[PDB]
Amino acid sequence: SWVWNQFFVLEEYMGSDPLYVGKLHSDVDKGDGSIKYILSGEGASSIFIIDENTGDIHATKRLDREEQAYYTLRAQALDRLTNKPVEPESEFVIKIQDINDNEPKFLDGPYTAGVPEMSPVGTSVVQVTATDADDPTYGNSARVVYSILQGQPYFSVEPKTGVIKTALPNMDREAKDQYLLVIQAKDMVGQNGGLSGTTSVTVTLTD
Amino acid sequence: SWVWNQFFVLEEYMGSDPLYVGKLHSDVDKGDGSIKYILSGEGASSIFIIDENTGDIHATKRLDREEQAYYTLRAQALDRLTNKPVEPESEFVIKIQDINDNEPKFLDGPYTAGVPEMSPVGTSVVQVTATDADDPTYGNSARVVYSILQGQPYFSVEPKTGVIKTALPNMDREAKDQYLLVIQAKDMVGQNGGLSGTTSVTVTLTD
Ligand SMILES: [Ca+2]
Ligand SMILES: [Ca+2]
Ligand SMILES: [Ca+2]
Ligand SMILES: [Ca+2]
Ligand SMILES: [Ca+2]
Ligand SMILES: [Ca+2]
Repeated sequence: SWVWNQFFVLEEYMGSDPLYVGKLHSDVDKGDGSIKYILSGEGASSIFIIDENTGDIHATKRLDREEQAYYTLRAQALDRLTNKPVEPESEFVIKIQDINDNEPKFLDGPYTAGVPEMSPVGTSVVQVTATDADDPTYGNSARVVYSILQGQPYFSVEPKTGVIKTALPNMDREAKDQYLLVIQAKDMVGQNGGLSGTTSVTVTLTD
Repeated sequence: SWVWNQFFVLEEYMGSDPLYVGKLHSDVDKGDGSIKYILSGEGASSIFIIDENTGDIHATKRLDREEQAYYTLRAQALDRLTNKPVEPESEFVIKIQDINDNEPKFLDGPYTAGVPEMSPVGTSVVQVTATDADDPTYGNSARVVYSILQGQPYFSVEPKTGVIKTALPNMDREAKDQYLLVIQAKDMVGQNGGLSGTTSVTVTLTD
């Protein structure tokens, strides 16, 4: 079945005029005001208000998707005289639409890892993980690309997975036993304008 | 029935970023990308574009409610592999929301009229009419109030109907047999921020 019972409103609005969310409407409504539209549920009468005559919903404050990403409300349509329902009460969702306002963050960083000296090229060393609190299903605001800022050509990193691998054969611990890498994670899939985060990786060569 | 299959776009958007309209979704969609969402109908694949994977719809150009107020489209959900439907098609509407961007106009102006001299106060002279291309069905963007800018105290105008009337008694043709009035029509029922238009009325005193 098609799912239609959802509205959205953009997060982090800084204007003074309340944002318009949408309109509750019964097709029984003849435009004569005899139906009263009533809002209940999450944020109802506080964050979200309704005009009982027109069904228009507004949001009354700046909203943060990363605080709560959506709200589940209920809609009623009552006859003004009798207060009896003209429609069955229905749930509906108000979705908080994402903007890219969070940087990728390496929450478990910094990293340390060991790898045997003289490992073959392509040996996995460690997987680093940047988390991006934005919406991974809308645009690229939470779609991250990994890169090595400092550490090429000795190591490589898989751009989508954050797995660091050895890149040079025949590393000698006697010559150099430790490497200090800087890894970047950048959203908007690394495109210009993306937000970024970084972490350090200390790689020790083990015998 | 509750009406949930209606999206909205505010007219006359001048930003470079395409305006987000909303999201199509079938509850057959398991989030694995096996469904393709497609649009057809008014504005499809030109004015309105869709991300086939996510169902997200954007508007690609500035729209004018006074050019077209509504777009009726069809949603389909297709199997990505076979291109065959996994839902019955469903109609939906994109409503273009009004802004007050048209001023009242006296398209049949200016006016000429006669009224007998020595008439009772409140004698009808002529009815002027301003039209306003904005949306009359809600709000005051096309609801006008009439006023006389030049021509008081000799004449008055009914603020809602535009009927111009004599205001002074014992008007004497021999003393003065022609008056030139300037009439204003202002939308937002004459409130501050309303747009305005004017016309003139040449009134002759008769027997
Ligand atoms: Ca936020
Ligand atoms: Ca982000
Ligand atoms: Ca966000
Ligand atoms: Ca317009
Ligand atoms: Ca207007
Ligand atoms: Ca308009």
